[PDB]
Amino acid sequence: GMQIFVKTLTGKTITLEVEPSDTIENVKAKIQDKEGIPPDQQRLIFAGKQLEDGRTLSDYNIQKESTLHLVLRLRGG
Repeated sequence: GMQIFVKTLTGKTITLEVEPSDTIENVKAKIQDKEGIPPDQQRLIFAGKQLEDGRTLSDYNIQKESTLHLVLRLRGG
């Protein structure tokens, strides 16, 4: 298997499934087709490095059971 885990700032943890040949650009389509939330105000960070659109799942050497941080977008300030 190849299950992954994502942690948020609200102390919430979610699990998702994907492939190593999957690209951050393609994986986005799946999220939009489910929620439709545009990654315009969302910033993904991992290992102190900001996930670039030119980065791939396997290219990041993300092993199984990996934990990624999820930032939130505040409105008003």
